[PDB]
Amino acid sequence: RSPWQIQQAVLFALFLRELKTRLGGRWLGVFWVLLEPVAHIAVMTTLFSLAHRAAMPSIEYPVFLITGLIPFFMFRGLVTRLMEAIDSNRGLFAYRQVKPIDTVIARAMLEISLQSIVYLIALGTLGWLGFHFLPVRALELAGVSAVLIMLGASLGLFFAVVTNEIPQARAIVRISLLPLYFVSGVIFPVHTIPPQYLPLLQLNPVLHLIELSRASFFPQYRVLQGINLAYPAGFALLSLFLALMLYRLRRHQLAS
Amino acid sequence: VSRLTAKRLQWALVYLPMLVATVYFLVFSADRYVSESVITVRQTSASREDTCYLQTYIHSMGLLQKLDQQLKLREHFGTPLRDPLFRLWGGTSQEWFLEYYRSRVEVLMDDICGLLTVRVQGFEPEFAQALNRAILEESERFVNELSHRMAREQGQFAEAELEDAYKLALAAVESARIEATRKLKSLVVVEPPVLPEIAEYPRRWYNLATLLVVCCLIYGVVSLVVATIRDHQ
Amino acid sequence: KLVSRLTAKRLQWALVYLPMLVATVYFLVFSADRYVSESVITVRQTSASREDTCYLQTYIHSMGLLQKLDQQLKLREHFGTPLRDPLFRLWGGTSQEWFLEYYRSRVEVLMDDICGLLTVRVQGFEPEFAQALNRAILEESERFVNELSHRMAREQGQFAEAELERAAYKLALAAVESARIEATRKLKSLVVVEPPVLPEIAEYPRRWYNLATLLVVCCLIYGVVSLVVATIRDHQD
Amino acid sequence: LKLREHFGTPLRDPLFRLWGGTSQEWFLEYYRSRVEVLMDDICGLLTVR
Ligand SMILES: CCCCCCCCCCCC(=O)O[C@@H](COC(=O)CCCCCCCCCC)COP(=O)(O)OC[C@H](O)CO[C@@]1(C(=O)O)C[C@H](O)[C@@H](O)[C@H]([C@@H](O)CO)O1
Repeated sequence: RSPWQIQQAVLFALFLRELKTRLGGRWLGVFWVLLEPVAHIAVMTTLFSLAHRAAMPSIEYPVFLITGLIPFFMFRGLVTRLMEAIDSNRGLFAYRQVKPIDTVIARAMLEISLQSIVYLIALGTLGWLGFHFLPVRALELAGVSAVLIMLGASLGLFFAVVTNEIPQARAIVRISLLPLYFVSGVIFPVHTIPPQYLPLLQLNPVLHLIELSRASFFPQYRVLQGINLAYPAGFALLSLFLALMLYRLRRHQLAS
Repeated sequence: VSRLTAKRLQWALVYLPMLVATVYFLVFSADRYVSESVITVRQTSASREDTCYLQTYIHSMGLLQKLDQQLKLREHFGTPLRDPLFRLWGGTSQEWFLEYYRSRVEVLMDDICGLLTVRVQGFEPEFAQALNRAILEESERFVNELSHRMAREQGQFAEAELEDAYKLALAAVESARIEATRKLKSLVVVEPPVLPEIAEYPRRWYNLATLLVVCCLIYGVVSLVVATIRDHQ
Repeated sequence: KLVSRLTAKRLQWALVYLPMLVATVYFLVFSADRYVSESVITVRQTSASREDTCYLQTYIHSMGLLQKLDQQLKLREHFGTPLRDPLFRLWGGTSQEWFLEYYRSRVEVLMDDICGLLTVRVQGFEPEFAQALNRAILEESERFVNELSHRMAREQGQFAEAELERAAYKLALAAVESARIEATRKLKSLVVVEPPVLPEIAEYPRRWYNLATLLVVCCLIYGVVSLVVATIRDHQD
Repeated sequence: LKLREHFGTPLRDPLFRLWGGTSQEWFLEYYRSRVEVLMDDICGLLTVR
């Protein structure tokens, strides 16, 4: 058989396996996945609705939080789930077809599908409640989201390859992921951030991607000076190149 | 699979796009001189709303109509026939003309002090300097006329109303006409438009090196991906 | 066909040592000293004023000030004096935009908004020239902040003259007198906290610092190319 | 200006035309759809397209 057809076979096999293990069997995890964004909205909107109305009166808070959260949740999942991909499937790593790249690709596909479903559900719910839920510019939003996908998957593969040993180091991944929820422009607009903190704030590619996605979503949204797509695109490209090279070096050392 | 050999991959990923790009950037691209001026609007004896008008009047369509009817920008931007990307093709729509003009004239507002900088591109440095000067002059005239219209509309009521009543009527008429004739606000020129020597656009070697790095990275990524795919046997 | 050549020693000598020896022999011998003169000023209205200081911060790096300075002091001839340090000299016949970039890199302006001050640091190959350049910058800055309001005063005086031409009479005469007073008065004065000083030892060629950054950048380059070479070698199995 | 008379002219388009004899509320919604008013926060300029 060709490598391509056996590739579809093995990726379909690990995709259904990963759906089985993540969904709990009885399809109970969908409630958790659906409930985290709405719980985040319910916590988030009860203290800063008035502050946001003072800041940006033309933009509704819930749609702003949908566009700020769901891409960030998708990126966080793409990092976390793919980082710990090798250890979960360790017991079945000797079938001559179950190389780790297939496992990380299957996890990435599963997470992309799940979060895209959640995105569609959230947009439909927002439209059902009388909010604004059609992006004025669609395919630029799709391109920014694709850049986010490439960056997140690349970072996840890089961390999975680098930290095959010393799993304690995985901690300083997820513990470091929690500040990224606050520093990036997810829950509150970065318009209110004082400019003297602005330069270091520009070092976050996720902030650039979130701001560009929001700009492509809403009509007449202003971008800050220094926000661009070139920096996060180059970050994603370099990280993907580094991750692929590092996996190619240590390809044979991820079997036991 | 077996069709995507290494030689074909590098010929189609790093060689051919770079060859096309360097041909375009060295034999076809046209220089674009840039002239920069720095202004602010002051009230002669708060002001953020006054300078916020200029940020959208410069890109407004009426100013574009005035500029073209003055300096004939439509046939100037169509002069360089070698470059097919940064030239303005003849017979294009008015909206495309407005978009092209908005691309050429770039306005930055720095809000920590309300300083507005205008950078104007052109194909001749003298033309860019003249265009910047015309933009500044028309902006000053417009920000004058904005208050002039309100003052003269006040004066029309005063002349329509027209011996204590006569005295107050003539006093109001005098106040209205001194309002409609005065120089209400002036545009302070922190940095007058300059005449550039060389063209800073396009900085060819920067994009050549950056795009060479980009194709090198992309070809490496594709080669590693197809190697990992072909690993399965 | 190539990986049998670039071993560890060859790559180390190619990217970690030879550029580093070149950098050291350039910095310790070929580089030219640059003396720094520093002054500290602010603008207060006679009889906040942050906007005046920001106008000044823009005007220091402006093209017109550079034209006035070079004409007055012949900056181009001075900055082309040392032939020993080209990587920091102003080559003759360069464009006006590169001249602006060189002048902008040679003069540092620091805002301090907590206390409201402007710091001007000027680098020159001789200390007397640096001090003279700083003094010329200060005097032209004061003249500019004078003329900025002088222009508006004259602009109002033009309408005052128009009003006297129209004509009451004593009110017009008083307005014209006030207009010429405004056009002649020293409205704004630039007060100086630290006048420009005469340096003795050059400061900005901090050679050890650039060598320290060169260490880490050459190490990063060496690591990246070593990883690429290892990838190619693995591909050639 | 007879807006209802004008908006019923294009018979080729079946979704972006105003049909005849529709409800007054639907007419108001269609008019709100056509006229776009955007208010900008920083300066207060109102743009009508
Ligand atoms: C790239 C490095 C950057 C460092 C950032 C540090 C900032 C604080 C981080 C919080 C640190 C933290 O952990 O979160 C706290 C609560 O956070 C907050 O509210 C943050 C409030 C404000 C921050 C956001 C504002 C940002 C403003 C601008 C930046 C409880 O989280 P948690 O319940 O998950 O704690 C679980 C432990 O972390 C477990 O880790 C262990 C351990 O302690 O047992 C496990 C194991 O032993 C080993 O793997 C491991 C160790 O040994 C290996 O070094 O430590």
